[PDB]
Amino acid sequence: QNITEEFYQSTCSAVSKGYLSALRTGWYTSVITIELSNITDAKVKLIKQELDKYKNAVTELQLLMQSTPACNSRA
Amino acid sequence: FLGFLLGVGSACASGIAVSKVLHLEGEVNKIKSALLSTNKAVVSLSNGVSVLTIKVLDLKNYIDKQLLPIVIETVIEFQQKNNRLLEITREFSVNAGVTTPVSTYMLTNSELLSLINDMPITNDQKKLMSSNVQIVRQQSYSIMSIIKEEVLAYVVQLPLYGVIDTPCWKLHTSPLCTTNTKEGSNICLTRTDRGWYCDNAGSVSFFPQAETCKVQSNRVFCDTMNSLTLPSEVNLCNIDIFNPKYDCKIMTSKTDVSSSVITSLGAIVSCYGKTKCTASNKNRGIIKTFSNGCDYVSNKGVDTVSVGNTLYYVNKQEGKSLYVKGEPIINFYDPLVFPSSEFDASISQVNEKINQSLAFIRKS
Ligand SMILES: *[C@@H]1O[C@H](CO)[C@@H](O)[C@H](O)[C@H]1NC(C)=O
Repeated sequence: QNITEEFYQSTCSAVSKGYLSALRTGWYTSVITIELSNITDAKVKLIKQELDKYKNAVTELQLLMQSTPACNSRA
Repeated sequence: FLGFLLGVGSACASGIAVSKVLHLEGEVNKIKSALLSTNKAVVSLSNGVSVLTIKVLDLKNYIDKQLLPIVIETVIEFQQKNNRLLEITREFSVNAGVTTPVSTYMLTNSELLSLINDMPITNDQKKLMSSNVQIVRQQSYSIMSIIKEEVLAYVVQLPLYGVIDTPCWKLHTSPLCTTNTKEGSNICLTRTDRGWYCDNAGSVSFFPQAETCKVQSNRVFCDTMNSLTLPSEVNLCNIDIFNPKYDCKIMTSKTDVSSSVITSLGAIVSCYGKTKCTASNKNRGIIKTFSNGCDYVSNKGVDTVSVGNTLYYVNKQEGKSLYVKGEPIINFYDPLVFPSSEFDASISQVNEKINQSLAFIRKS
């Protein structure tokens, strides 16, 4: 029997036995990096619309990086 | 229940420490040269941390190498590679830098499985992490750090399981009340010590809010930060609640209410008053009618448990369950002199309150 259970009629409680731990003790930190480039026809306007998306994205991350974050605290 | 007893801390402070140093002078130039030859390389930091730096998605080797001379077959190819940085930026905008769980855009499944395999950890811990990546993901964090010079860096904090393969047990508790015909006059008692329990380094790591534990098969994935570390004598409360070795946590009330707790291999049923409590099988119908008080039914045969107007589904996990018969503790307590409001108490906090209140009666 892998898993077992016991019901205590006296205390109105049940204990489910036979489980194994996988308790988070600490943390492994790793730096994830992305190598980015610093910079009338229909085929050229689409590549412009997509390069504008790239420029707007990099400009957005430049405003966030300065501010330092937190999960929250006091629970 | 005893979640208010837990201590508090910062879970992000560990990964933010790596983020705050990533803004230090040559730091940015250090990883840039090391990741030129290979996409994955071990890096030593100024603070002194064994950090596995990984170069994922090379935009510089695509924009300057395939879009630079011009400024439909190349727009769709660029859209595909640009999408990942567009979704990562979307995530860091609404989540204010810290994101949990770590998304597929943040780190792919192939990248994650390889990141676990590249770690300097035990051959046993690698498999546990690899087989339950979905749980690893849920437990992980992803913090934004710097953009500084032609490289976007964000710290990915993964979980470590120092305690593995040790025994664990889930304790389910329900209210134990007196069952008299009267409208009131009923005293109640509930074990507040409900939650997950894992044997850990001579002590017992207790998780009072068992909702914070993920269970895949036997494996109980919990975070020590959500635990209270208790002495092994805590398990005595299950075999003998009146033991002198440990003061068993309980709550007292007069709140005579019907409810059901669905355990791993069955269901506890606290049935009080005019409540219809029943255990049923999908085909056969009602196989058991619960009498007033606290009883239990095994999952073997039973498919559903209904208390009043709320139907619960029994867990169909295979396993043997034993009914330990015994006189309900609440009978031993005298209805008068019982402290009927103890929201957070123990077996002694009650017995001492009874000893005190009885003394005023004896002398008069
Ligand atoms: C107080 O309670 C204990 C049992 O917990 C008992 O042995 C003791 O006699 C009681 N005190 C008095 C004054 O009777």
